[PDB]
Amino acid sequence: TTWEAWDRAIAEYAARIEALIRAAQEQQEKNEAALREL
Amino acid sequence: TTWEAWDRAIAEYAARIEALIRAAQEQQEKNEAALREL
Amino acid sequence: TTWEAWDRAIAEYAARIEALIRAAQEQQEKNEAALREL
Amino acid sequence: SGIVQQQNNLLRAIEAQQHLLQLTVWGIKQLQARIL
Amino acid sequence: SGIVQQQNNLLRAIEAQQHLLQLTVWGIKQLQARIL
Amino acid sequence: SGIVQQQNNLLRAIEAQQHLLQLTVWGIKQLQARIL
Repeated sequence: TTWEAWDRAIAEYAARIEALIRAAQEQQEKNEAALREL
Repeated sequence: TTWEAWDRAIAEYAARIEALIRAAQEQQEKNEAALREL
Repeated sequence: TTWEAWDRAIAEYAARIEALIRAAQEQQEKNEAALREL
Repeated sequence: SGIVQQQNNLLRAIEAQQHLLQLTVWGIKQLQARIL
Repeated sequence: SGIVQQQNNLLRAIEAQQHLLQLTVWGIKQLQARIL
Repeated sequence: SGIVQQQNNLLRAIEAQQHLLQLTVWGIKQLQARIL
């Protein structure tokens, strides 16, 4: 429940979101590719 | 507004979002089932 | 970065996000129609 | 239909989350004002 | 699987974004208590 | 295709919200440093 505990949780979820966004990006590429090969 | 009105609004929007997440989660399960034999 | 830059960055991402939502509301309307048609 | 319906839910979540973001911006500015 | 994975990528991102929002609200509340 | 378009629309909005979120984190940190 401290500020440092806040800094840590923020940094944790920032990293997570970023990795999710990258996965969505590289998977948007793949779906689009496949969809224009269909 | 008051800080109390602010708290209430945040709570309300937060409640709306979590229900949308639970709905989307239930949808996700069903969708993933369907997309086996399809 | 400064408070002045911060204000502008926020106004600029907020307006961007409202345009992306308007465009997703549009594409969703069309998606519900074309799904109904198929 | 379940995909289109869910995309609607994801969209409505994003819409609601923008309001929460707007609200947090107000709180930051308010605390700034208190400091003043 | 590709689009339904992407539905899942998107939902998960929104869930992570919600947790980030809760945390920001927490920060504001912490400040508010110390300032107010 | 409209479904894959929509995944892109949602991703883009999530991306932009995250940038916004990171701006609110910056603001809270500026205030935190002050109260301490």
